[PDB]
Amino acid sequence: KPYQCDFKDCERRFSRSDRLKRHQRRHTGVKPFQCKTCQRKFSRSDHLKTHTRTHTGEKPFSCRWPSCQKKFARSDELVRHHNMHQR
DNA sequence: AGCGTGGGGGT
DNA sequence: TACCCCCACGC
Ligand SMILES: [Zn+2]
Ligand SMILES: [Zn+2]
Ligand SMILES: [Zn+2]
Repeated sequence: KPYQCDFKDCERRFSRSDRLKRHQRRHTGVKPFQCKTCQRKFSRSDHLKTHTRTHTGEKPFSCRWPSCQKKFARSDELVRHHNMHQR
């Protein structure tokens, strides 16, 4: 982890320079990525992408439990739901 | 529940 | 650099 953060009081280090740069957006508040539907801005392009599904209704991630028809916008929502079917 | 927004991995 | 994500914590 040679890419250290020099912002005041921060101790984080990273293996990649792009991951240090992404991290530093927390300190500066920079939000490079904008939703073309509602104009909200986001720190990260992947989170803009999943945000956009809140407008389109697309729910790609389907429960695989027999006779359950629930679907989800994001993979981790489906992880949480599968965890629940088991208990 | 639905989703904001970190870290970490890959290509 | 640009995207593709999973995992995770939190409200
Ligand atoms: Zn920092
Ligand atoms: Zn939007
Ligand atoms: Zn289900």
